[PDB]
Amino acid sequence: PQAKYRHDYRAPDYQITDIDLTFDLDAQKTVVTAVSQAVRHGASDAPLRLNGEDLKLVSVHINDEPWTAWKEEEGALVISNLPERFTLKIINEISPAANTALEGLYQSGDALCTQCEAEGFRHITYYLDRPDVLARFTTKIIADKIKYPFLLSNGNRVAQGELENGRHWVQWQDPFPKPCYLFALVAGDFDVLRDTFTTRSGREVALELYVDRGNLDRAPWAMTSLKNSMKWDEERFGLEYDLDIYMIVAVDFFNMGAMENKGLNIFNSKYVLARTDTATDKDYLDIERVIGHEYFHNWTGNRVTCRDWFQLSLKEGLTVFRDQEFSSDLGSRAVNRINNVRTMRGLQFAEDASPMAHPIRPDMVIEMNNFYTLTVYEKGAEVIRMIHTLLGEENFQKGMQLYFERHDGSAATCDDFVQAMEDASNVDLSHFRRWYSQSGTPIVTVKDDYNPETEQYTLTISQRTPATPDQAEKQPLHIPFAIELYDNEGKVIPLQKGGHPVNSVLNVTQAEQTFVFDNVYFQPVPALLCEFSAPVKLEYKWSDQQLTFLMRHARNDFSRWDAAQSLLATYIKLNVARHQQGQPLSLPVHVADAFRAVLLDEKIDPALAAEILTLPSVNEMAELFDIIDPIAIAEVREALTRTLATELADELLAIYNANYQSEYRVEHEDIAKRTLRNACLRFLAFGETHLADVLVSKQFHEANNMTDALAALSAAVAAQLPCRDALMQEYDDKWHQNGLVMDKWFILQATSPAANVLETVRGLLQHRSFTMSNPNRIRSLIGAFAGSNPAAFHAEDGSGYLFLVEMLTDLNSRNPQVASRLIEPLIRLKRYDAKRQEKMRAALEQLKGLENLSGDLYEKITKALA
Ligand code: NA
Ligand code: NA
Ligand code: NA
Ligand SMILES: [Zn+2]
Repeated sequence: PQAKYRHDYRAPDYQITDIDLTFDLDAQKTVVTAVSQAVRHGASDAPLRLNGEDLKLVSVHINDEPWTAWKEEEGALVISNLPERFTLKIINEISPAANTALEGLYQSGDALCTQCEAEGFRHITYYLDRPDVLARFTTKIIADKIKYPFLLSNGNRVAQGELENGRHWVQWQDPFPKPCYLFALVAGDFDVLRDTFTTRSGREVALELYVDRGNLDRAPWAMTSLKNSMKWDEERFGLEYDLDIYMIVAVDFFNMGAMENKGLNIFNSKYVLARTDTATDKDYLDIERVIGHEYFHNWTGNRVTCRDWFQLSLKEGLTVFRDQEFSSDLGSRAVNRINNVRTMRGLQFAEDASPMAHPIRPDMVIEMNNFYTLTVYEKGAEVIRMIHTLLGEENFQKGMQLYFERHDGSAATCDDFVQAMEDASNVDLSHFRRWYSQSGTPIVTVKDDYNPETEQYTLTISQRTPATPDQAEKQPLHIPFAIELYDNEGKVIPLQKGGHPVNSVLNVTQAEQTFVFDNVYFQPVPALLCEFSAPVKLEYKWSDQQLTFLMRHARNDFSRWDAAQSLLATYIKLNVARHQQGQPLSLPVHVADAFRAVLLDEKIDPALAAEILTLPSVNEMAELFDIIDPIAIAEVREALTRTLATELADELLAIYNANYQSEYRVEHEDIAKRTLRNACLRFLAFGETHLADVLVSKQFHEANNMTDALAALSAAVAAQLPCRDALMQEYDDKWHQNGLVMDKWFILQATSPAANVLETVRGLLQHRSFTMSNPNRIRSLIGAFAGSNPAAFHAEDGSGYLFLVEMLTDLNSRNPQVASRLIEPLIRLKRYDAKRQEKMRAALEQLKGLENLSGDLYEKITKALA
């Protein structure tokens, strides 16, 4: 598989301006006729090179002349000796029922549907499958009326008719030119929830949510979230929807989460279907986030698209920033910021320390589906958020407006977006651009000095990014480093120097520099990297009392959570080293007291209390270490939970009972009290056994909503309580027919601390609710075991690696995109001890030798074994 490089981008030799598609649809054999209007822009003698994969070519015509000057080569149809402008007609056949990779046109249950991003349209017809070719599409769909009563594509219906032999057809037209990755087709029988949204200028939009028959009970929250997304994008960004119909189709078999195809988004049903007995608070807020995300791509992705796939973050960093701003404005901004920071420090930092590290704008890709990553998405959004911190909201919105004025209707680059921000705001972002080209996590080290003779506080701040496997050279970044200084009363000290205010976002742009602040009338307790102002590791020699002072006094809720994380980090590291020497948990009394004070503080928002009372996950904990000991981390997390359960037993039960709610509401104040109640339940489950078993079994059986039922079931599995096997069997008997609900139960089986977890997991491959044909089931059972139970995945006998090699041996042929997500825990071998690295290298060598190894896995395995 050869690599492609960003620096090789060149404008295409030919453009296509308009394409009229006809599909004669059938699951075994679909016939595609594609009539494209093409224009040559390159040299007279340059052939037209069309991409195509797994197509049966039937005919090639140029201006209705059967063409003889062409050849097929691997991946391509190369057509020579063309006029400057011409009509290309291709007929070819494809077979949706054979498509187990779920890329192109495929079958989801009884429906046919598409996924074209990134390079899936070349699995449908021969085309210029590159996102700087934008064309106006017309799509005619012909199919059996009984099997496929709804025939959908982008845009508006312009024609429809009935044919003999029980077939019918519909034709769609989308007026906005688009790259082919935004094409979609759906055919099937659905229930349809229909609603309307009127834009602020009065455009009436028909909203249509297509779901499998019988699922209309689970559709209204998605529809509500779509309307909420459309209203928010008008209020915050001034953007209205631009078409007449907005369709969303929920399908069960889908690799990419959801997809922003223009006017016809296709979603995995996990991010659409919810009712209070099947979905948790987190499912409702994930549906809100992902509906919002795909809607926000209408502008940041569709009206302005990407010139090439190395520019993916241009739409994904910006659209993830927009989905986080939407969730944070509608809900709790501090809870959203806290959770996005846990994903950055616990999952994205791990990727930036791995063989797959890349800048948010990659320079080299073998398989572009491997680059839909935590780095391009979540680190990409942190980079957009640093532009917002440097510019402020008003200048950032001026930059958005300039970006659309310049680039509406075109494919643009990351650099174009940064240029628009710099030109609209007059803030220089020339050094800032290095965040697009440099991979790895910067480490920012801070030393401080307070001089009582001069009342000056000095911060000496240094930065470095360690080399990564992809880049030997690293340079300083422009790091926006927000601070606040607190006096002995907890009041913020004004930042000034030389009689002038100093902005609290310091511009850390050198390898080392000093900042001096005057009129600091009391030795300060600093809050550093406020709101996680840059995506960096902070090195500061905190005392325990500075951190518990910030937990009591810091003005932004995020800083009080973050200070609690820094305080825990020191004691997680202490106790992992103790575990390695066979010693039990040690924790100072004053650290348990700081968490007691959070439980008993009547003024703290329950939303913030709940997050301070949610320990860092085992993946967050792993990134505190150079070499990860996953068994020490898992057992220290358990011991820390048991120790706080014992020390805080009476306060945890009081707050558990105080936050009981008889009515269930998907409302943010209620979700905060419930998240705090279930944070208390998690500790109580690890307290005295009989009380724990009673509390947890009562909550499971009395719950009036899935958030509380699943919090009790998860606590029974995590604490291995007596009631666990009965509750787990009750849930299977009640819910085995509902795959989305069973995904929660497979994740609890896969992440169980029980000694026999791998045997249980292997047995669940034969479970009635499991199938290797469905990406959600694969991720919930196999992915959760490898990625979310590292203690079992890294069992010392190597059994977890062998199990993953067997599953990847199947998935490499069936669905290489799902296989490449699942291999990720094996590519992190250099973070583990030598004996685990040996076994993980042997597993990767076994997969490198597979017949018909996919490019998706080849790229990751070769980087891991280098
Ligand atoms: Na809010
Ligand atoms: Na993909
Ligand atoms: Na100091
Ligand atoms: Zn996106």
